[PDB]
Amino acid sequence: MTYKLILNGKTHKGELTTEAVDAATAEKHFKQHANDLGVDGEWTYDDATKTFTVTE
Ligand SMILES: [Mg+2]
Repeated sequence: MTYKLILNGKTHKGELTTEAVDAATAEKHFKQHANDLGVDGEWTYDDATKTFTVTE
């Protein structure tokens, strides 16, 4: 399924998507992307919209 990440960081803003079998797997994909960008914040997940948010 397609999951989304809302980047709501100090310098990085925007949204990324990933393809994943489940929410836990998507979270791993998004953590890798976030780490790549140096984004380091508070994570939440909403299953109704399959959307993660990371806020710095
Ligand atoms: Mg499970």
